[PDB]
Amino acid sequence: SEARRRILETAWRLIARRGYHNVRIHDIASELGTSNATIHYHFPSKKDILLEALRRNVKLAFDRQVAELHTIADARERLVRLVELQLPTPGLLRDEWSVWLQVWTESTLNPKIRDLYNDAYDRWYQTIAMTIRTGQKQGVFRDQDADELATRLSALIDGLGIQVLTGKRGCSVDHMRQHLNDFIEHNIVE
Amino acid sequence: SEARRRILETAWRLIARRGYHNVRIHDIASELGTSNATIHYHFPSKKDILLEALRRNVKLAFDRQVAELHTIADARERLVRLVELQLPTPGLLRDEWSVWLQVWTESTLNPKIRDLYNDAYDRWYQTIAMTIRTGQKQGVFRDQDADELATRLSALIDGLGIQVLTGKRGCSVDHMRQHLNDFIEHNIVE
Repeated sequence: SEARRRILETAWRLIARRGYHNVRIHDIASELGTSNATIHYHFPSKKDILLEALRRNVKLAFDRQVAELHTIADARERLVRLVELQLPTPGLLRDEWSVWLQVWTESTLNPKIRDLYNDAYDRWYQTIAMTIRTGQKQGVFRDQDADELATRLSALIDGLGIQVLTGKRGCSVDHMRQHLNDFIEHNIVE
Repeated sequence: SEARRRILETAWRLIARRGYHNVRIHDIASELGTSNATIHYHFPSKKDILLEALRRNVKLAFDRQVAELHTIADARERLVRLVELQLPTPGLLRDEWSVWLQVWTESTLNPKIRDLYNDAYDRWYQTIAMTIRTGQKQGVFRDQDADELATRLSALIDGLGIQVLTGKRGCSVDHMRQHLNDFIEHNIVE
């Protein structure tokens, strides 16, 4: 598992930085100083690498979310932190977003990627919805449809993130953060 | 120009349906019954094809927008139609969205794609902003910052579109349309 884990982490990183289609098995092998045969021993097709790259993305976001949110008692504080955790900050999070971008494209083509992207997205979506429901029960959020609110907030997160990743003039992680906090403050908080 | 136009249209379509990286020069050549040499005569590198694919996308959206919006006197009616024109309906528009998705990914890597995507996006963004300003002057829209409103609406459009393209369970062009009209009615209309 030691070697498998390293191969996965390396491939994920290369995907994130160079792009799935520009990454060769040889590039993965070279990066770790191993043979192509060995990369195949663990991942029989290149597609299996993209699949596991998505699986890692799912794992990263959920582990992070568990660790940082369960303890927040206040729903407003919890929702703001949930959003912060999704900002495409330099390093890992920007890398996760590059992989999600690539998954969105592949999903318009490949059923398995699509199914899996849809599994994660619903898990992501339900966390937002539940947090919104928790705040409404707590009386700190307005009583609008939580699923509609969750659809709008997840869509906005995705749209703003694209603008950050692609460099829209004036668009930074910090302007994204400010826009999303404004949305929460003015459209969700009571 | 006859042949160049056909090569471009064909490549754009293949990109849209199969994905840029899965499209070979040979696939373009085969589709038109021509040689690979001839495809290169018009597009010396595969990257030039993706560039022209983006250029076409820009051209498609602006021609469409000009033709359908200049005549709408009412800003609300105009804004709703602007949105309708961006829905990923089956056929051309879905194809345009597949190309935009691919551009977003490539833009996180390639400066020229990025610059050009940023040119178009700002042109797209300004049309929305101006329409919002036109409605505010007309007194039919609320007086909030038009750029903030335009950033939020363009981001939402992008986020919802991804959900339609990737098949989020329950998410159709028609649910996108309804969500965006709700946003306009409740957050922009006075």
